[PDB]
Amino acid sequence: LVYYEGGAVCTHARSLWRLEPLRISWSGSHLRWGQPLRIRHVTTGRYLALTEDQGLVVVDACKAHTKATSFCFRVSKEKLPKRDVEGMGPPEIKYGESLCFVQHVASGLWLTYAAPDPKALRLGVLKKKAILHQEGHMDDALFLTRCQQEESQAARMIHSTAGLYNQFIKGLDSFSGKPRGSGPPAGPALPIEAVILSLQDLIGYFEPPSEELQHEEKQSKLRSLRNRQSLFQEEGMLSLVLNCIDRLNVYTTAAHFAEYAGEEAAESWKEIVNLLYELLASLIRGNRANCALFSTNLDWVVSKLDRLEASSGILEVLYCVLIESPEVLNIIQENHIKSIISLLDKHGRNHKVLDVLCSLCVCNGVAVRSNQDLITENLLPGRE
Amino acid sequence: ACFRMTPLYNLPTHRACNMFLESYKAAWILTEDHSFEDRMIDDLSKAGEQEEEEEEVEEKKPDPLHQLVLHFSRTALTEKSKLDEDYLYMAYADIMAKSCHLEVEVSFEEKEMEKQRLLYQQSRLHTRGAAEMVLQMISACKGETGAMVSSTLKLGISILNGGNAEVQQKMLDYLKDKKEVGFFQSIQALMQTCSVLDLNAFERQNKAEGLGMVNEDGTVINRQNGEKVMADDEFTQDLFRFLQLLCEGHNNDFQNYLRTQTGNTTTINIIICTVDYLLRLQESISDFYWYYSGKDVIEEQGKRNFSKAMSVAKQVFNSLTEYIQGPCTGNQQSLAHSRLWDAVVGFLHVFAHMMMKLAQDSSQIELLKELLDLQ
Amino acid sequence: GVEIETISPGDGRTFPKKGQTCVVHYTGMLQNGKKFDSSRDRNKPFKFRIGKQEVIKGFEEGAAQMSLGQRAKLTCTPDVAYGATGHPGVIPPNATLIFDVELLNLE
Amino acid sequence: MDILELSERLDLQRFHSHTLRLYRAVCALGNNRVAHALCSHVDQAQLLHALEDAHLPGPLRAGYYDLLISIHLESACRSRRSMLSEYIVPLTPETRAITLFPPGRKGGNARRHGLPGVGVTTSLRPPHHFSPPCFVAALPAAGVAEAPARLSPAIPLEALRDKALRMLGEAVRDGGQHARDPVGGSVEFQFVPVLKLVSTLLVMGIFGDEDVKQILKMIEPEVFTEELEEGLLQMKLPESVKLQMCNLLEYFCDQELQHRVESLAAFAERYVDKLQANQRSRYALLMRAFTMSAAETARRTREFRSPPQEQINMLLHFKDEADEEDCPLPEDIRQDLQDFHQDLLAHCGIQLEKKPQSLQELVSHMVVRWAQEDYVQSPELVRAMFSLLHRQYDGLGELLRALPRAYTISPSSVEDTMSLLECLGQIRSLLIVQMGPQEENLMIQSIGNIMNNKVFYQHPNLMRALGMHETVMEVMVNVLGGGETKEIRFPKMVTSCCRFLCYFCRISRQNQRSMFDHLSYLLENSGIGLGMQGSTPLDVAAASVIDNNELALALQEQDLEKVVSYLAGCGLQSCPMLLAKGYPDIGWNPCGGERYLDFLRFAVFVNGESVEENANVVVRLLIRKPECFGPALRGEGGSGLLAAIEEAIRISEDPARDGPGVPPEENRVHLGHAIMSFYAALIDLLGRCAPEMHLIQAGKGEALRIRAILRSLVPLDDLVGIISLPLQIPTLGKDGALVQPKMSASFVPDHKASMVLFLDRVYGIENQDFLLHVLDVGFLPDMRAAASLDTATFSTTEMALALNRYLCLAVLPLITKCAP
Repeated sequence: LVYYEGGAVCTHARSLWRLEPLRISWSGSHLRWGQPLRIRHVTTGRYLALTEDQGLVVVDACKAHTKATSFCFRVSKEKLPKRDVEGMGPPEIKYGESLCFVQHVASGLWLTYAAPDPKALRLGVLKKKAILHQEGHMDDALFLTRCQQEESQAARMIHSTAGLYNQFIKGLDSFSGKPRGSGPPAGPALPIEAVILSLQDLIGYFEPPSEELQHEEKQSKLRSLRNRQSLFQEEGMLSLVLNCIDRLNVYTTAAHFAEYAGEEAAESWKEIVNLLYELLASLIRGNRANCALFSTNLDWVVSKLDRLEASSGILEVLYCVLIESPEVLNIIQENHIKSIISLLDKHGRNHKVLDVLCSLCVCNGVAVRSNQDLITENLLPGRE
Repeated sequence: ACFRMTPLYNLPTHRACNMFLESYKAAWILTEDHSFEDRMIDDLSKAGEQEEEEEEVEEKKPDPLHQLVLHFSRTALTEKSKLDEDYLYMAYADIMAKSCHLEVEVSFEEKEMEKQRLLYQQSRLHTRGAAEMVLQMISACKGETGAMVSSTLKLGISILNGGNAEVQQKMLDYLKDKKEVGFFQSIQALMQTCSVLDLNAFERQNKAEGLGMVNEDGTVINRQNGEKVMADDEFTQDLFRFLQLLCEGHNNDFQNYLRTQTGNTTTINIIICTVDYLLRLQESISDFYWYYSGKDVIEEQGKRNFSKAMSVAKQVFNSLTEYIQGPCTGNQQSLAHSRLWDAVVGFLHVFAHMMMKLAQDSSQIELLKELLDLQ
Repeated sequence: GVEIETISPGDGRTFPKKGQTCVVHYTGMLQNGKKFDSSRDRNKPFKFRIGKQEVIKGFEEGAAQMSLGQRAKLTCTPDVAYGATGHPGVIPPNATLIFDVELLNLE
Repeated sequence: MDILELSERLDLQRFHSHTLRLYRAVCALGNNRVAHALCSHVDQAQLLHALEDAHLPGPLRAGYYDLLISIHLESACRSRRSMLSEYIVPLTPETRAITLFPPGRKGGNARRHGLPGVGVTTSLRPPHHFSPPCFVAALPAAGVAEAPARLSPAIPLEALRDKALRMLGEAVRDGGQHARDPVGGSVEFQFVPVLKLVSTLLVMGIFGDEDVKQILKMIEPEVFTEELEEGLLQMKLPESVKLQMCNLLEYFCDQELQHRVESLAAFAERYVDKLQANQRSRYALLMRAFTMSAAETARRTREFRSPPQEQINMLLHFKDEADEEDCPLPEDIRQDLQDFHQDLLAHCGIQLEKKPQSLQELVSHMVVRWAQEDYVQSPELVRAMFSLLHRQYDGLGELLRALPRAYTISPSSVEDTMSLLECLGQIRSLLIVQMGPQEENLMIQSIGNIMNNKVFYQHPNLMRALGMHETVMEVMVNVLGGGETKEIRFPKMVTSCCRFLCYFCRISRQNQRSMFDHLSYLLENSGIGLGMQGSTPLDVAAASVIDNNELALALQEQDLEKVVSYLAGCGLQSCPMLLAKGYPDIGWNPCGGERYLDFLRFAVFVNGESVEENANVVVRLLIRKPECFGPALRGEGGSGLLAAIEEAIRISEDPARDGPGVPPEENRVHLGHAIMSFYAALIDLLGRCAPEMHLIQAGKGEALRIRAILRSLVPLDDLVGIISLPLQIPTLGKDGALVQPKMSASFVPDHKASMVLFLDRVYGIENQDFLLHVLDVGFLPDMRAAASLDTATFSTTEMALALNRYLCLAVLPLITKCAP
């Protein structure tokens, strides 16, 4: 369902609609008034249309029959598709100006918000559903504004990203039970190489800028990193990767993973579980929002510290949240502290563990005495 | 209470010393003036006695004054949600600002001396990136008014006195290659926050001075606490003065930049927004006449509110004049397609009745002559 | 409820009773030999007033038992020490204590 | 293994360095309880030996130095550092001895500058507190959050400062040797840890006068000669230690500023005494001037009929010499003042060869030299040096920014001020720590100590100068911001702070304007505090408004509309805490409403007269939103006020719907009474919003309109019925005991007083027939009731006294008005 939503909702990738024309050649030609063209949602891979049961709604690209999907941008509500030109032609529609009314070329109906405002809109956030009205109101004028290329590239990436990992998740839970034994795998072969290559591309895409850069341009790279990471979390893949770890982590070893996914994926098990942890760290690196989201499920990472397949990655993942979120420290209990202390006993003298402990004592200049006393109560008198 | 009020010698020594100190600072220390700003800039501008090796490479390591600008540039280019107040930036920006001007038939042969010395003093600053540092700080204040942005605008004016050609060149080039939107977003936000005349607040102030409040440890007679009308009168003045100095000298290139920014992703028409503010000032000055239209004479605080509102209106008109001189055809069309005419007719209506009312007596000869120069 | 053992004989005839402050250079240690406390690191004798139970009762009773100027060894069980509660962050709960008590002087 | 082996075992060195970082972290920010525990693991002997161990590695050496500072010095240094920003100068003979320059013979204008940090400083600074580290002591019987807070572990400071001076001398001479084996492995590791210790001891004031002399000789010998060994400034040091050098100099510059302020206080002490004596003699001459004068004596006695604030201003007003005629001071006193101004500006170096010959010239020369020698890459170091440079040039500006915090106190109350400064020390130290019950008890005790300190009333100006109202405001802001979505944890100290702020406003008008600048912030923060019961922050807002006309009544219309929107929400939804206690569900909150209405009552009614500007605005805001009045008088579906008062009586008198039905809670909400008090407050608020009588006869259009508006909203007949509504009369029975009702659950005379005020201000009594009409229906039974209950038993009862106040405040003047 499409709405007229305000705030920072529409400055994200969810509000990106592609003006795809019906013309094979010169599809990038400058738009005249009322040129028939489809509308596409890049982040979901679906096309805007009007159907029978629920009206003007976005529909799958496999059912874009060019009748309910085509639309025309008309100058006014007055009753007005010319020939395609082998070039740009006349530049008429401007970015940020040259107001257009979008009307269905087939049904002849105009865009308009749903007039009733229910009790949800009485006090809550003001968002109004769009309905393809027969005649339309007066304030149904629409503006067209530019969008940045790098985020548009991310927008095209985010759909394929969802497709590959969602299909991977669907492949994964297919062998949740049903051990292979000595026969073939549960179903179709998993996209191990495709996923691994995607992981490398995303980790490099989310690599923080190098320290030795000049102070001026580096800040702009920080802004780019924050923006891209914010969009990826806002599109929900921070939860998706958590599902990937949750699905894989219930198997003790690679040989145990071979019993379910097959022997071919046993070798790649260590690599995929590590690279997911680094990708998760890259996603949460330097982000107030992403680090703050792990306060709710803080015990998730803490419960997995004893696993031997990936200790450095998970410890660094834990480190990122603590060094940015002051409120996460308030959630830390006695059990977590003893578990982290147990990491020293079960993994040797790793100096990063002490870094985690140092982060626990103080958040951004404010002391947390509820955790300082627990740390010195459980660690110092032992003398071991 | 006055006749029964206890003499000075009966006060305790500690109590008497307490208000003695605040009177001493208010009457002897605040009144004292110390001229050290120029000597500071002179000291910081000498990259001397380190050239004993005279290396060929000549990387031109910054002199101490340049290090200030570079440090203030990085603290403004760093990414923060809110830009905080730095007392050090307050002091050094004010020192830099008031280390520039240093200022009856004087002849033009010695008149050009002060100008070329002032140009030297501004060159001492803008040759070290101070123009871009000011641009960054304005784009970094995010539209939040305060003493920081006021000191920044003060420095920008002091470095832009007389319409420096190369300073406007550097500022325009830095905007053209950076292509940042936040600068004009801030300019629009600050200008929209500029206060106008308020009848309700003026009436409240009139009741307050009618009551005439006093403190406990002694008494202040007709206390001069901050007026709630035109509190930012000087800030509204020097904001438009800074805008005027940016277009002064018929810089047609920058004049078209204000109307539209081709390089920028989005365009904010400063000229149209300026007209809108002038319209708001027009309404406030109209109703402040209409308050006194029924009355006969203008009181002391009333004429002071005229004087400061009119001085702001004068600065606005001078800035508008600089926007269109040259002539700038783009601005001329923008003014034509704006709501300027409504402000023009409303001001003419005001001017008629001010001149007729104020000419009935010799007590408002000033407020008439400052009226006359405004139209 | 404590066990003492003299290390170096001193007076052997005078006992610390109520009315005079007890001054020692003690050295407490853990059950496993992990030294945690002493006074000679601080380079100052430790003075405490016998009677008002400001110090632990095992130390009090041991000092009361042993004579003046006689270097001694004490042993405080957790039943006469901090025990289950334990000193916070210093002594683990239910720990046996060993003391290299040197009652150097009274007053 | 030997500790020195870690210079090769890099694997162990990094881990143990991080271990020392953790040891600093656990004891960081005044966790003195843990700091005492760490004394067992690392002792005094180890730390002192580790300072002198020259072969220790870099990170380990710095970690041990910073650990020593954290365990023993950081808490005291921090609190003392905060105390250095204020200058409370007592009036003592040692204060009197303070001079701008030492007694010398160089020149009449000024002499050579005295050595910084050398001399006596009488400025009040709390003494440090230390508890010796002991572990053999018995476990305290007191539990957590009740036992006193632990102090910092003790350590010999005279020994520490002598070791520091010796070690620093060793480092300086080794610096001049140009040795290829620096201590710790580098120049930075050789000089940074020791200079941190020196800076901390200097801040704490451990060093003596001779110790300061030795330090000045070490930093710069020839300039600091009072009347190779090369100073620190010629050692071409790296960037990191240059920061510590600046930190040393901003302490010496602070000492110079404090010396100046103390000199001003001493001069003020002398000058007030001689000026008072001259003013006394002049007053005596004025007493005999009437023989040789006439009516023009008003100009001479204008001083003694004018308050001293502008008396001293006139007396001091002779600086520019164009005003000597007005000033009556003799030329000897005038010379005294202008002379002290001359050497004061000479001390600041205004006006009056490579040798700097002073700290002011030396710092500026050094900082400029550092900047021009190389491109400094540390931004913090850049900001540090230019802070020093600005302070050296702007000698008068820093004094002008230090005088508002300056204050003078009586010698007989120094220990009381010393105590309140100690109490404020914990208050400041608790804003950097997460809120806990243990800290809550400590701050509550600190606030109570502020209450019990008599200086808190004696010198409100000093109490304002310290800015306690700020700190107590943010310590609330931490609580309100913390968990504002779920619940405001620890309300016990929240009500203690609110009670303090409310008690703070009533001290003086200036204390009220200090709170006056913080209403819209506080009212905004009061959006979620409604669940909490007691001294809500709304009462603080009201306390900043009560009994003040010019100042307190400048509330913005945005503030008023946002408060009434809160009232609309409270009149639209039930109280969540009421619902949580099992109370029956009614669609509006009376306690929250009545709480807003008493605030709006104070917002519009001051000194017995209504406020014209506030009255119409607030009435317009209520009349836009009919839900504000409650279920009654909503329009359609809004029953009459007589129906609302009747149903409130039945709800209050009949249990199982008046409360939880399961004051025992000491604030036990009774719904019927709360509804009834809401309507009483609404009528009281409208009565206080009524246009004034003197304005009515002027024929003002809006005054007449507003009066007609209130008359149309509230009919007079229902008010007459409410007056005619009976009371619950205490009786004599049940073994003769005092049979009395429950005040917060029964009908009270206060609500009737709220009816009377609306009557005498909005409708009014103009004719005999309607006068006697109300008199025989509602007033006569009540006035008889008060006299009947006035007996040997019931006259002292709470109901009888309620009738006494109720009649004498509102009822009796109305009949006294309508006597003709």
